[PDB]
Amino acid sequence: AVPKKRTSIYKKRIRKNIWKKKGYWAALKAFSLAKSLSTGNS
Amino acid sequence: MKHGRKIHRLSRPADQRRALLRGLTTQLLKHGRIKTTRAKASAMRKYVDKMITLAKEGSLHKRRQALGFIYEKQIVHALFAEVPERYGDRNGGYTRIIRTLPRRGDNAPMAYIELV
Amino acid sequence: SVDAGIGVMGTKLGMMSFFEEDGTVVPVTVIGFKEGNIVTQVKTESTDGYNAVQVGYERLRDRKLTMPERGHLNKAGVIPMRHLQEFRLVSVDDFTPSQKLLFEELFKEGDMVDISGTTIGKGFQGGIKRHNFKRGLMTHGSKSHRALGSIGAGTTPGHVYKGKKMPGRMGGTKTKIRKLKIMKIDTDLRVVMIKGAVPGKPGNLLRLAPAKIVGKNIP
Amino acid sequence: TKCTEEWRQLKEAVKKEFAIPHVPLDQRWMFTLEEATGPDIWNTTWYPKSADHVPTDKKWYVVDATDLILGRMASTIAIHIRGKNLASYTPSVDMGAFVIVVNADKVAVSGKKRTQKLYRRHSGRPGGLKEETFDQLQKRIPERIIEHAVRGMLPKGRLGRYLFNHLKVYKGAEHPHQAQQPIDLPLRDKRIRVEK
RNA sequence: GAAGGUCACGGCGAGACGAGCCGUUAUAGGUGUCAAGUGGAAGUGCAGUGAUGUAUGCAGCUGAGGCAUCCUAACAGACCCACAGACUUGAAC
RNA sequence: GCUGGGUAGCCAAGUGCGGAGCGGAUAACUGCUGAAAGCAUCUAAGUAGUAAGCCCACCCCAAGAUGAGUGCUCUCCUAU
RNA sequence: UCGGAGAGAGGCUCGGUGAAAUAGACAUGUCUGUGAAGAUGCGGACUACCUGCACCUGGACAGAAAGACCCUAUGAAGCUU
RNA sequence: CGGUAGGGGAGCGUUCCGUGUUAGGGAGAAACGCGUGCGUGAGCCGCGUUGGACGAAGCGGAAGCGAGAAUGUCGGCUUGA
RNA sequence: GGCCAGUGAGACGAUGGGGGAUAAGCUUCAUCGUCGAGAGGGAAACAGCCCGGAUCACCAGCUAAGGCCCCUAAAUGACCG
RNA sequence: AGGGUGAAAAGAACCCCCAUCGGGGAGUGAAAUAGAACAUGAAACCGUAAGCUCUCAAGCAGUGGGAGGGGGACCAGACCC
Repeated sequence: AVPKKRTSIYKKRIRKNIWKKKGYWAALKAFSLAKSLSTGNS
Repeated sequence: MKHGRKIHRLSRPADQRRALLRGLTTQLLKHGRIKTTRAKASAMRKYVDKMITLAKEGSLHKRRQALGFIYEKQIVHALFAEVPERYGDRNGGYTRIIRTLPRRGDNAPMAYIELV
Repeated sequence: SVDAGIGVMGTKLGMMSFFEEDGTVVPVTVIGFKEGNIVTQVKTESTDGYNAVQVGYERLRDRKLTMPERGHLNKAGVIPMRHLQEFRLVSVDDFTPSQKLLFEELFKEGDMVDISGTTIGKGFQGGIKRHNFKRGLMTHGSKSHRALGSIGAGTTPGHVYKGKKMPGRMGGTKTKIRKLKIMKIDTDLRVVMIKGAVPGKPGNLLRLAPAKIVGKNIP
Repeated sequence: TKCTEEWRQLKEAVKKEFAIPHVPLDQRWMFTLEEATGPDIWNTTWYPKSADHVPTDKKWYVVDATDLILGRMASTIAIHIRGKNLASYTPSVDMGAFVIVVNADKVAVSGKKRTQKLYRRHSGRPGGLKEETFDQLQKRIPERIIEHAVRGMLPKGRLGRYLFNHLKVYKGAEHPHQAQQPIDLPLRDKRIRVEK
């Protein structure tokens, strides 16, 4: 139901950084597509 | 658990799934190229191809078979006249899926479907 | 571990109703084969710590394999294959590499074979389907229907016991169905006919090896 | 990358060398005072510099455990692993030798311990306590018996684990550590070898 | 750009997502055909005042299954990674 | 909409399979040889039978077993 | 009995927007012992790489409302003779 | 020369007033943040940066004079995410 | 005798008894110890048992209670059972 | 509930990104590390950069001892992280 304390610090950093790494993965994939956009594709 | 079950749902009930596939099929046949999602496109290959196949054997029966589908008389009369000339050689697979850039307001994946 | 003969790889090919001249209707699994069951490597007490024989199965174009596996198979002088499986035996000799395993000659019918293989995958499934739990009432106002009910006891244990049965992934795992009759060995077609059922849909690999009874192994 | 790497490493070497020439470091043997005369080693209690106690320089020992007393051997072993052996002792760091035990399966025990003594491990389950005797376990895996006796005497904690690794128990008589020239272990006790 | 790995691309009897496994010139779809399901279409002929029957016709419609065939999509391509391996002893050409 | 059928999938009421050892040490018990105690006594030396109980064996997992095991094979060029 | 299958709305994944009660500090294991007599924090052992996501609620004497029971106050208020 | 309730003695700071429209101050005050000075402590004392005009002592005086706890109270900002 | 406080819930242990079932970490008195308000060492942890009363500094020394196989300071000391 | 750009609006002509918002040069001014959300600008909370440092650990997070590493444009057995 309810939280007993707060996570407060450092743990919340660890939790957020993985979420930002989701963003990183998307960035890699979007970078990969730009080269595909250059030349061919038929 | 969806083992060996093959049916494109399109997020909908059977009310609206057939309603989608029908209308999309009509518009595609009319214009010749349409922009839609990947799933709405990739599901559509069973019905366009079925109807072009139906337009090979231009007979009283098959026109009514097709005419129950399209809900627009004057498109289905374009086929039967058109098809056997401009598809007589081709043996199945009358449909191409080009694929282009997600839709803005929902990151929805997107595609083109048009006659081959 | 220590297997009662050398096994043989194989592929499941559905089920047949097989008759006999009595008129006994018998259910049966058709088991087909693909290039080989060729012996690959031999392990010893001498060098490797135990006695064993490695056996490939299923031919490929040799681009779909990797350099190391290409080397490992080209050392034995063998067709490109997947699925190297071992057979730890007590018996060691007369299994020298690049020797084909004649399934026809190495079993001889009415044997009772032990077949392993990975089963049908039923995904992440509930307490009922997984561990044969019972469900609660449907009416008489029960807001519990399909669930685990209570998990643990109270403050005394003060925690959930290890290996407490819960919802999880049921299926997609190896299970030896053991002691199964060989009904017919089709010489013509290279197809073994085994009584009953066998893990997985048509396609799966099967490790087909003889009965492993306790008067056959190691006291 | 290459240019800047080589250039950086050429500076790293020079700066390493600049400091190496700033105050120097003995080994043991030695005499009270020297031509270091830096910070007071003499009125401040000794505490080991890592330069001293490196793991290659450590001594070795071998115990043949045949017809011995399990506990009495193990205490001396523990001592020689700790470093209470050595004058240069320090509780915070391991400055003790290694130990190698051989013929662990022929180690002896007094009284009626070969049957009555139980070794228990509890899996960590609502049922599984598994309890087997001294001799029953010795038939299977005799290594543990010595190993378990020794680990109980070593100081449990981050250090206790690290300096446990230094024990090397074995089933049989021969051992593969001839390269290290492990010397024989000295043994304070009268009761240590069995009556026979 | 090593070996290899990760992405992307077509998928799956694998799968909540990751994972696993197959495929990337027989992987999915289509087409052709054949098991199978359902039950004798439409059109026309004939019979009956008519509801209807009846022949053409194990039809017609399906075909999540098997098999065949590159007709369509597997294009385009991207990212990661290498000092032959610190340090000490002892046997060995 | 309501019925009447139903392939694949999934399901059981359907189909297959399973529980096995002249293997080990024991518990109560039954003993053999045998004193202390010239006799007796299953015990103090020694030893044999002897349970769905205990341990191996069956079946699945498993070297994150930091104690990270073992085998076979492949690779170590440069702006790439 | 004794469950099974399927349709929707969720749940799950992706993009957009974006709350809550709670919160001494939290580097927050299991066993038995101890203690204000029922411990993640004290003693001895055992077990245990670091970190997400999906599911589950046994414990944190979980959250919620300065117990509404019980009794106290030379408290309050209704009602009775 | 241990010390809860508790009593007695000795002090430090806070704003404002007398001394004082003092010296000290747009070659940098109040503040704000840092000190390898001092004291038994509350606190004191020098520093050059930010800051941009107020204002130390000493001897005295007066209080809206010292905060971590009030399910305090006002404002800010978290946690759950 | 003047001025001016808190306290008026006590707890355990030894003994002398009462009540109880010569049950209770039970209850009530009488005499004394400790806690309360008392750190440190012994008792694994452990208010109330044993030792001992913490003004402060020292990387000196002697000892009380209790101990000298290892975790963990000191005898794997001695002689007789 | 919600005051304090500057002495003076001198409140930013022109150029660039550019549909806007806003931003950077220019210009004004003692100051624009005074730009209208503008004066001093503490804490919580949110980051960015550098020095060291955690993936066999068990922890009211400190404390005594201190391995190895790093300094401060000021040469210390000193001092700091």
